[PDB]
Amino acid sequence: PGDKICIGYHANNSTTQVDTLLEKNVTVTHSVELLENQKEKRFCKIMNKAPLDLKDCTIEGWILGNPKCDLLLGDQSWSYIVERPNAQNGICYPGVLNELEELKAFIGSGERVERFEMFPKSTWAGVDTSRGVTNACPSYTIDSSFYRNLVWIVKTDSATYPVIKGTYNNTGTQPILYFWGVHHPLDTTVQDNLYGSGDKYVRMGTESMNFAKSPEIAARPAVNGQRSRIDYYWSVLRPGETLNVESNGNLIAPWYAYKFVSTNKGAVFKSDLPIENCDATCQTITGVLRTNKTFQNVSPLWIGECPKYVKSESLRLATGLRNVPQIAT
Amino acid sequence: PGDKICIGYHANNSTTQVDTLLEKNVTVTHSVELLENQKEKRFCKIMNKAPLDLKDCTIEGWILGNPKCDLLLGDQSWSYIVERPNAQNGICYPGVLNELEELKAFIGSGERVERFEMFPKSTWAGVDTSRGVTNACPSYTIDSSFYRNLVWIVKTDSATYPVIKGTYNNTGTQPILYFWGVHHPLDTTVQDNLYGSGDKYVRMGTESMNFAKSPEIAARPAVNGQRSRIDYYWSVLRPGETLNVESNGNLIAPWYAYKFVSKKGAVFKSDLPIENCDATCQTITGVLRTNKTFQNVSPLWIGECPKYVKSESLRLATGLRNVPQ
Amino acid sequence: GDKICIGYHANNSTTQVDTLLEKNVTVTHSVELLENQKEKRFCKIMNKAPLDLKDCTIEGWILGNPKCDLLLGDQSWSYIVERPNAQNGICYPGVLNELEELKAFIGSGERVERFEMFPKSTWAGVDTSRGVTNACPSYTIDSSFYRNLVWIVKTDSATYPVIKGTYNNTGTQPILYFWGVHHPLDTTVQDNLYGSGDKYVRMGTESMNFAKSPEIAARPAVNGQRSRIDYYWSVLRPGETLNVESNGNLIAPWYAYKFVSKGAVFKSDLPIENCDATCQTITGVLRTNKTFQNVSPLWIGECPKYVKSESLRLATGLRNVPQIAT
Amino acid sequence: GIFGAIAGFIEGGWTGMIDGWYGYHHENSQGSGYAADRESTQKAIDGITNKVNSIINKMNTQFEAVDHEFSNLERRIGNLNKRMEDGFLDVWTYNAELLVLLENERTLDLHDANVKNLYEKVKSQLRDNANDLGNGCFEFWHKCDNECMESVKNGTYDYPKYQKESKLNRQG
Amino acid sequence: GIFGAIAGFIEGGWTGMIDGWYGYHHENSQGSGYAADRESTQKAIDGITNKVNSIINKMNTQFEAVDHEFSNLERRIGNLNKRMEDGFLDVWTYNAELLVLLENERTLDLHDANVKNLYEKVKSQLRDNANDLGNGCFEFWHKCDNECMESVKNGTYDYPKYQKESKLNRQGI
Amino acid sequence: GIFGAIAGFIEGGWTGMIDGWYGYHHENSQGSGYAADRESTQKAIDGITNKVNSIINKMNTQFEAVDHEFSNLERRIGNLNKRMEDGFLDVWTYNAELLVLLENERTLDLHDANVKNLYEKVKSQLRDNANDLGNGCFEFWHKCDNECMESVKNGTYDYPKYQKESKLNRQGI
Ligand SMILES: CC(=O)N[C@@H]1[C@@H](O[C@@H]2O[C@H](CO)[C@H](O)[C@H](O[C@]3(C(=O)O)C[C@H](O)[C@@H](NC(C)=O)[C@H]([C@H](O)[C@H](O)CO)O3)[C@H]2O)[C@H](O)[C@@H](CO)O[C@H]1O
Ligand SMILES: *[C@@H]1O[C@H](CO)[C@@H](O)[C@H](O)[C@H]1NC(C)=O
Ligand SMILES: *[C@@H]1O[C@H](CO)[C@@H](O)[C@H](O)[C@H]1NC(C)=O
Ligand SMILES: *[C@@H]1O[C@H](CO)[C@@H](O)[C@H](O)[C@H]1NC(C)=O
Ligand SMILES: *[C@@H]1O[C@H](CO)[C@@H](O)[C@H](O)[C@H]1NC(C)=O
Ligand SMILES: *[C@@H]1O[C@H](CO)[C@@H](O)[C@H](O)[C@H]1NC(C)=O
Ligand SMILES: *[C@@H]1O[C@H](CO)[C@@H](O)[C@H](O)[C@H]1NC(C)=O
Repeated sequence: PGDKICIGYHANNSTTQVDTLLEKNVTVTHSVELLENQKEKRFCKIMNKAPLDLKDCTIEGWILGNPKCDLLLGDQSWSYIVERPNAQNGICYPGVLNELEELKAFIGSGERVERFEMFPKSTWAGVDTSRGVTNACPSYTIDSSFYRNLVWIVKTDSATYPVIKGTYNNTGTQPILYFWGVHHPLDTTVQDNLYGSGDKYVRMGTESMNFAKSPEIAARPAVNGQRSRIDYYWSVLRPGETLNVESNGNLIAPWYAYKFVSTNKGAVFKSDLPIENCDATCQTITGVLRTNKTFQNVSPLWIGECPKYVKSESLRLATGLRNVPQIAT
Repeated sequence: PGDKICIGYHANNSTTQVDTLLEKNVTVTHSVELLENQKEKRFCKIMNKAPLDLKDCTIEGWILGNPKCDLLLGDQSWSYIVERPNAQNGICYPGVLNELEELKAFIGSGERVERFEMFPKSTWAGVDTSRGVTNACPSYTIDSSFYRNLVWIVKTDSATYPVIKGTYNNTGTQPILYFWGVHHPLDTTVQDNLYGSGDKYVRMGTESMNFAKSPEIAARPAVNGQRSRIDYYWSVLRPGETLNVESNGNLIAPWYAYKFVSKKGAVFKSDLPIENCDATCQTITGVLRTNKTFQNVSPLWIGECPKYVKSESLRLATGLRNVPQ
Repeated sequence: GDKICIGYHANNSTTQVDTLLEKNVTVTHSVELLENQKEKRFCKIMNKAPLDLKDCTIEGWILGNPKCDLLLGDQSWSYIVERPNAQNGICYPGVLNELEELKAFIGSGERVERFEMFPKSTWAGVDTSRGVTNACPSYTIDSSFYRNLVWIVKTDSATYPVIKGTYNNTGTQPILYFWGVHHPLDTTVQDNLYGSGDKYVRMGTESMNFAKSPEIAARPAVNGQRSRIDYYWSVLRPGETLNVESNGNLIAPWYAYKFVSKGAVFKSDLPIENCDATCQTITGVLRTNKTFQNVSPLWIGECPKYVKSESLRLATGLRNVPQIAT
Repeated sequence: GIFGAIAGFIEGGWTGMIDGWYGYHHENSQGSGYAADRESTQKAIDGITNKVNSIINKMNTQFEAVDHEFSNLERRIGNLNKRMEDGFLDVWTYNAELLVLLENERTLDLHDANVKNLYEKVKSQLRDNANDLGNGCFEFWHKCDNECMESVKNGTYDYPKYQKESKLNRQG
Repeated sequence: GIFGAIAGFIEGGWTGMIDGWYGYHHENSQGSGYAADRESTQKAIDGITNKVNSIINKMNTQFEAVDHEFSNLERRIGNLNKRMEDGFLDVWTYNAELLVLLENERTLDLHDANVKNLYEKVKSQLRDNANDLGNGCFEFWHKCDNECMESVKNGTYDYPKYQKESKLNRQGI
Repeated sequence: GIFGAIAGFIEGGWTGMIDGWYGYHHENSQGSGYAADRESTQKAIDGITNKVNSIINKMNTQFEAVDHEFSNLERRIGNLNKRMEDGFLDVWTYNAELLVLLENERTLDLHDANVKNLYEKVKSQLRDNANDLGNGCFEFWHKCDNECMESVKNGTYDYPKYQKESKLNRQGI
């Protein structure tokens, strides 16, 4: 009949929906999804630095120098660490690595290590070095071996274990991570055989640290065919500090140690996911995110720059309007 | 003169009020209160399961086997624990239960224990086992007794106290919670009397645990007539783990121990009664029976409870502003 | 014809707010809720001055370093100020055990009264006056010791006998006290100062047990010492009793503190001036009525909420669209 | 009120209208009464209901306070625990209380918008056949039957059918 | 503007109207001026003040951080304490920042809604007795008294009283 | 919808109008077609975009969870870590989810207001020169060619110019 002008709004083919406080499942013409739920199930280089693959070895296994862990021996630099859920090679001679959790925390933080001989075997006088071996700690080539960073010191043929002393002065600019031990025989028999007779001790100290232990002798349930135990210990020798070592007997001495470079967050992932020649900006413990989104489905645990973690399945914001296309029929 | 049609809105006898960002005390026709401020002042069953009432015994008294605390001595099943605040029967022979707070947290987890004899008295050779009783641990029936779960081992009438030894191997599927002690005499006289002469040690070991301790003789202030002390200890023997025990004196030995079965655990310290009621949500200050989504009663609870908030009221308007004529 | 028009207020304001929809929006009226300003000084809170440790650290103060004599005796504070560069701490090298826990206990206090717990005559048969060391000079003496401890040594003739002491806490206030164990570098120094043979330090209360013996060995020289002392602290509860027993190597408690329990300990360079505050942050006083602040999360008194925001300006007025005049 | 109808140009509500949130009052030779708009009332009930359930649903999680014990060498982590639990307590208290203040402001406005849109829906049917008084009411320029009133509410009101009669009386 | 009035179909504000947020500009043979609608200026002020006070009140708690030190064997609890404090700090910054953006958006809408509703209150009183110019202005078709100005404002404008003068003018034109 | 336009007195959208959120449909002897109103669409796009960016901005911190290990004398602090991290996870999930529900309700209201504002603008230009057909549609009481159509869309429609023609046609019907 007559000229029309009408006011109205865009519709479209979109079938994407959003919720509001008042209504669910509203189809809108335009929206943006703010939450990411896709990942690549792998470990990539962060800041172009490859992570450290422990492989069969555990963290204990790695830094004490389990003989089977020679693949890892010496210098390492990493953006993060990956320890496999079923690594076999850890502490092979049964005992406690004391303050272990606090050690795992320290290593995570945790950029690079340089291996080096801290106390040469000759440091200790009047004692036998060459007999510190066990069948509880084979290498892949000898049935009886021992940690590459410790010395199991035995009394010599004369049935006296002299007092031994060792000094190391840290003139470097880097903290040094180092390890030592105290042996606890199942027998007084084995005690007499391996070391002297009479009360034994292991004392150590620095400008800020003191340590004193004596052997606690007792028969214990067999582990790796050993009813005896070793107490392992760790510490960090700050720049400009000096270590003094002194033992009557039962010392498992430091031999090799680590110059330790701090970082600069750091992480330790327990996981069986593959490690590959790839780069990432965001690495979760269950995968790489490669995304623009603001929120992440995948994991609360990550190193690098990740979206914020939430339990949501979806976080889609309406940008367009309610979509009311015409029924075409 | 002309007919009229008018548009308008409901009103009603409501005097219920809500607050908004722009205005306080707005009477509204219909509203919903989201916060629950009422409780039943008692402890009820939770999942059709009663709680354990310690009554006169502290948690220490109960699991060490304080002579006054049997009658709690059987097995136990619980949905949560009630320790009465003034309970008087705990550590009877003075000393420290090491890692007490961490032991309270482990017991709090778990729903049930089965008491069993871990080491028969026959375990230790060459040594007396019938004489380890004190006047600091009376039962109700006798003046000198001791913890039912431990044996205070003492020298044989004919000296000396030899190396005693014992092992136990956990073949079950459940963890074992067990206790032991080291006696610390006030004198070398008491030390020589009960134990030999000589350096005394108490050593224990498993696949993953190492213990070693020696007596520390000195006189502490008198507590329950005792200037000596006992250091008590606890641990957990995992399924498949063997415990080795070796001492040549001053051992207060493990006698009975607990098969321990591990949700949300709760140890309530309260004085409220335990009635024969059932409940969905239990808080430390009483039962909440409610559909509301917030509660102002307590942050400590077991079961399914509303979120705790400091608010006095959380009333949402659903209807509209009430302005009746 | 006659006009009637509907409209809205405008003014000369150039103050802007932000909006979910729009960023730099000029409005007629508004309230800033955040405070970014601070007086860079410490003041009294609740009309109570703070305690300035000056050249001394918390350890030096409370163990009684001789160079810390100015702070000796009773003290009432609203908070504590430890200067970062302070050099008077533990003068005779060793570990103060559970140190962080001590620093937190002391921070939760407001007052201490210093008092002799164990008179030197408590320990019979031993020398209580030979002190004394060059690792702990006072300002006037080259060889002194902690004012709250006695380094006990054997009498001119041998030997060091069993020594014993008891203190009963009759009072209503907890007592904070200290002791130590000497760890010589040599068996020689051990033999010279104490007897021969196995030595111990043992102490107990109704609720606490302690036992330690000398760990003899040479450690790196620190203030001229290759020996060490292990320092310890504890708190004797009201009604509790302390027994002490040793045959050698005891650094004995001498003087202790009756202790009266927010609390804070500020490590800072800021001057302490004669003024009053309702709010004190570690970087300054807030004199304000604002709701939020961005100065510091660390404070004492009544402070606004700390947030990382630059500005939190709330629009109260409408959007400002004033008539353009040329 | 913010859309200006409730406690606005419709100065008061109706105790008499019982069956609905929003409604019509009519006067005529046959009588006078109240009647709820069934569709917009239900549409509001559905919305408000969904809002209340969304809020309840979002508020489902609880923070677990525990009351573990701490020894006298654990003042720091004991204090850490307490500050932690009081921190979460403070945040959820803020969230619930502010949400309620905000949501209540908005729910009142929804009701206001709904009343307003009913008025304009009627006004738009009626056109010049009726006179819009100040207060949400319309005085007809013709005789409005009970059929006629019911058609006004239905949305099926016949404007041309009454145009002539209305023009006249509007002229008279 | 969301309701369309402020910086909308009413293009600008009035520096001349200084005793209120919203109001009227009249011109008549007896003069002209700018006068505020008091009732709706006042209600907006009570409302907005309440909003600022409710926000201040709800924001009245503080999370408190601590000076506690940690040893070199307490790296895990020390880091626990840091992540917690950063956590409550981020949560509260967020709450404050977001709330301010959201409330500013809604405060400006409220002002817009109040102008819009004043404009409608007048448009419905006058009907065809006045002519809508643009920009929120009406030109009467009849002589309008100061008293007539007040009757439009106070809401008691008498439409029939001027319906004939107005209609004679309306289309004598 | 709340402003009553979208899916309200205007029943459906236009798949045909492809260059804008809000638009006109016209029909004249010259032709028929769809045209977006550019000014209001562009304003809405800027506003929606600022809002998305604000939300992204304010959400751009993260709580830090950690891989730290705990020993079996550390049940209490291990659980403290667990309850801490879950605690922040719950608070952030709550914020993102509640925010998206609220902003989604408001963003739809915004679109619904612009449509309504666009319709009120046109309605008030046309006055009685056009007849309301119902679904946001106006039928002119006069010939309206393309220039006159553009005129309405631009905000410069000349009601006097056509008021005689419209009145005469109105009487006829
Ligand atoms: C052979 C056997 O089964 N008998 C056990 C007795 O011997 C222990 O048995 C194992 C086999 O599991 C080894 O033969 C142990 O010998 C070593 C070892 O561990 O390899 C031999 C080392 O050269 C020796 N090294 C040093 C530096 O001393 C080492 C250590 O001394 C011990 O590990 C410390 O205990 O032992 C052998 O000790 C065992 O004597 C008896 C008690 O358990 O039980 C027998 O079953
Ligand atoms: C949304 O609606 C669809 C049907 O419209 C339904 O299957 C789904 O459960 C609803 N909830 C979601 C996933 O938003
Ligand atoms: C209001 O209404 C409810 C139900 O109609 C009724 O129970 C109550 O008695 C009434 N209030 C008064 C005035 O008592
Ligand atoms: C523990 O029990 C198992 C099963 O009988 C046995 O193989 C093991 O040897 C026991 N522990 C030891 C080493 O005595
Ligand atoms: C350690 O080496 C540094 C550098 O020469 C020296 O000053 C210091 O005296 C040495 N310390 C010891 C204890 O030998
Ligand atoms: C709708 O209106 C007609 C009058 O036009 C009336 O007769 C009929 O009953 C009404 N239908 C309903 C269901 O409201
Ligand atoms: C409202 O306006 C009329 C006309 O000027 C005036 O007579 C009357 O007094 C006014 N009422 C008031 C001030 O409320």
